[PDB]
Amino acid sequence: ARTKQTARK
Amino acid sequence: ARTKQTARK
Amino acid sequence: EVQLVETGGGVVQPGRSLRLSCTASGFTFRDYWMSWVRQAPGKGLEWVADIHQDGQVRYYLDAVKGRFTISRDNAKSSLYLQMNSLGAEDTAVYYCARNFVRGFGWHFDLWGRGTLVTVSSASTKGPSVFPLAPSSGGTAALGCLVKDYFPEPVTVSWNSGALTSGVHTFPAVLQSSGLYSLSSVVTVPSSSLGTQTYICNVNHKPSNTKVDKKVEPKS
Amino acid sequence: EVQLVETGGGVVQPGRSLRLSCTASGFTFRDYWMSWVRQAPGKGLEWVADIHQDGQVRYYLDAVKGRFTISRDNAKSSLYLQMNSLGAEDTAVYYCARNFVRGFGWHFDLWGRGTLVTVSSASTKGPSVFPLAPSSGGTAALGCLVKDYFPEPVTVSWNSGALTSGVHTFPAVLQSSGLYSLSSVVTVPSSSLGTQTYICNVNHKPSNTKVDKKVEPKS
Amino acid sequence: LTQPPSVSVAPGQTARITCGGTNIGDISVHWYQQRPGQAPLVVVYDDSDRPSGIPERFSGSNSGNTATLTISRVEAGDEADYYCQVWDDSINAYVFGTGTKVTVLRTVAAPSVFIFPPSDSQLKSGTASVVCLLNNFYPREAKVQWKVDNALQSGNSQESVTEQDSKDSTYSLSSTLTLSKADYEKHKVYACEVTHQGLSSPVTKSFNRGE
Amino acid sequence: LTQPPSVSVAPGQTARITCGGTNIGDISVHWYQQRPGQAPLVVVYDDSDRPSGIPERFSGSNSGNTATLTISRVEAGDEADYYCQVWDDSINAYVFGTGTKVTVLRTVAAPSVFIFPPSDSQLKSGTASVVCLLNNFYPREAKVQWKVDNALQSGNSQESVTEQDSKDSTYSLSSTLTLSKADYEKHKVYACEVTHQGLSSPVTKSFNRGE
Repeated sequence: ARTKQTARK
Repeated sequence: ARTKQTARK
Repeated sequence: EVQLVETGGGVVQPGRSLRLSCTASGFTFRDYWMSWVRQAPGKGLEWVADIHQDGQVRYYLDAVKGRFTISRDNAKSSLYLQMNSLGAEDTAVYYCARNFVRGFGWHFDLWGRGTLVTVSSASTKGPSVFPLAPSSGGTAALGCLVKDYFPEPVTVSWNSGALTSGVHTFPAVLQSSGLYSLSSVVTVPSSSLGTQTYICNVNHKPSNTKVDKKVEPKS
Repeated sequence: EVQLVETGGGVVQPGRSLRLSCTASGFTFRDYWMSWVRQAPGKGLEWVADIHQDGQVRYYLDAVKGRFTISRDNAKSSLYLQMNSLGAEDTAVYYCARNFVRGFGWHFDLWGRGTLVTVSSASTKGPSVFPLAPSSGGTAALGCLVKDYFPEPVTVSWNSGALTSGVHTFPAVLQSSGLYSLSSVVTVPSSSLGTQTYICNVNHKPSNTKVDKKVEPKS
Repeated sequence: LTQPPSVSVAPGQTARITCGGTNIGDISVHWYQQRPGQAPLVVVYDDSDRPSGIPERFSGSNSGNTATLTISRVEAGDEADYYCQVWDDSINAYVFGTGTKVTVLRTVAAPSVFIFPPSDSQLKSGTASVVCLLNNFYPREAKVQWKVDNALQSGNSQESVTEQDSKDSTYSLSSTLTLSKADYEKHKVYACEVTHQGLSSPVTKSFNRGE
Repeated sequence: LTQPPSVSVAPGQTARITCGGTNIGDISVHWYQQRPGQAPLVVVYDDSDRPSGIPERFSGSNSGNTATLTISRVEAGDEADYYCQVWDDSINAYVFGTGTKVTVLRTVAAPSVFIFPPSDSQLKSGTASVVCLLNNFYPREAKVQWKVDNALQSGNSQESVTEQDSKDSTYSLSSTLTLSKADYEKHKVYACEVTHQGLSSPVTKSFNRGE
């Protein structure tokens, strides 16, 4: 994803 | 916090 | 040299449109996320929009989603904000801001000086400038009275920027006529009243009005 | 001009220590997170450590936590990796890398060419260089045989870098003696054998050995 | 994000400005200083780092539900609004605190009072503005009363007050009496009477129209 | 992160390189190209952007549990190892995929065979190295057999093979026969026999010691 968020389940 | 992670509950 | 400069502010009618431009200098514009941040008169900072380096990924404040469009022209090193369906809640100083994360967190590391957008049904009106002439302990006071303009803002400098010490430019007051009025004063040594020349430089950008006025003792 | 250059590689005894340096040029070093990334011979990239711009916040691969220390000297534009208690699993090319997030995600946007650290009980040994002389269809082959060195690597160029076309420098083979051997060959037009001079330039940095050898037909 | 509207502190002492938000300690917080009419300026970023240029007296911390900007050895130059800021990854938005005005306490200081007659220029338009200036005083509270031929005026003046001066921590104030040219010429003595804690008794500045 | 060890593709056609990891689609993925003996080089970053310099034939996508590097109109120059990479915020680590070698298919091509006698220089040390060179052939599979006075050699040679040539997609190979100087001088005819799909029958290159 093109997103600045860093979390990944 | 000095962290690159972006999540906040 | 490194700087951001907003233009395109001024009065605009409710329901109508206005487009702000931000011109970047001194750095490689296309390397940065760029943003608009606004501040209603006497209120706090409010984030408005982000745009990705390549101009397509964009984020918006909810309250402006659908009415505002952020865009950019890297070849021109320029940021734009297309504002439609404007209302009184959109009246604010609009800041152009550069996005940066150095160590850990994204913030704004470069700001423009901002431009005020006033949403109003009323026509622009430039000010009249009148002298506040000194009465001739060791210190005399003089200034300019900037009267009956609309919308905000007016800026005043003294002797084209040379005179800064002891300058007070007051917040405008809203008169019963619905027009603003402002005074700018400066205290100077009395022993210069006959010697030194005092010119106030008034700028009302919303009406493209610029007035200089020299102030003397009379008799 | 913009570049990272690793030094301090070579052989090191198991249980002993080695310190790598990375010298940055062409950019403002103190503005960037910097990292070490390693690659064991024939294996994949493995992240080793990060260091924050100001040198205190640091992250480590688990397998090196406790034995490795990453540090930096911004005044010297230099990155360091202090490696202790080395074992065979630490044998790898060590890359210096710059951290960057442009739009969305952190990655490495600048790499050094890397330096090979070999953890081994054995002493360094520089190579012997022997000519592979051409036999005098329109094309002749010639080269150099680089024999009996330790540890890796050897580099070979031809005519100080001028000759690049048709060059093949083979992967070293591990000989029964426990030393490496490598050939570098090049095909050239036969009609130059009596005219053009062919010099192989061999560099074995682990033993500070540099040999040039010119190759001819014999008789 | 929640901030106290204001914090005041004596010179040389320490200002603490909090920024409240649930689990704000879990991410990075940055702080902007904004002087009146100026652009925001980063003074602390990434919880506790300082840009070059920024005095070591500015420090930050961030934990639990509260980030804190600390200004040590406060001086007049530190008067400003301060905003904390985070980035919110759940809605892709930058979030600001509501802002905190820092006021520097100083000693009581009496105003210099000046009065200015309407210009000849303005009179030709049928309106007289009489301006009373209170220059560089403290505290901000002041009472200005206009008198015309010793008649106390009411409902025909407006006041403006500067922000705290960035060098001596004082305020200045302008009061404007507005009259039609006709009512202006009907009277002689125009007086500005100033009451203030720096003055042992009221101070009056006046002029006689036509001088 | 999981990658296929290798992908092969014909010139002009399309190579697809996957990168597997749980919910990898939820974050940004970047891709490095690594030529043998060279530093990694970004070819795609932030899922699908290209650095300047990088041909438009390189594209990326990322969704669910799989990011994909796509190389269109493949040419010999695209031979390399490719690594995906993410950053893992839960342990503060950069994470790489295991890497994928891209091989470009081409037509069968016969080796040019050359044989090289030991140098006079090396002989004075008591060891003879005889080198057989197979230059620029395809496919990689080749059989090299040494014969000394027509005796098939065994156990006394080693081979090395280059990576795929970045211009013509061929391989090259060196075989070294190692003998003591004493055993070397005991025999006359040193032969290298090459079997390969580009050759209709085996090719032998040989020399007579002393020429």
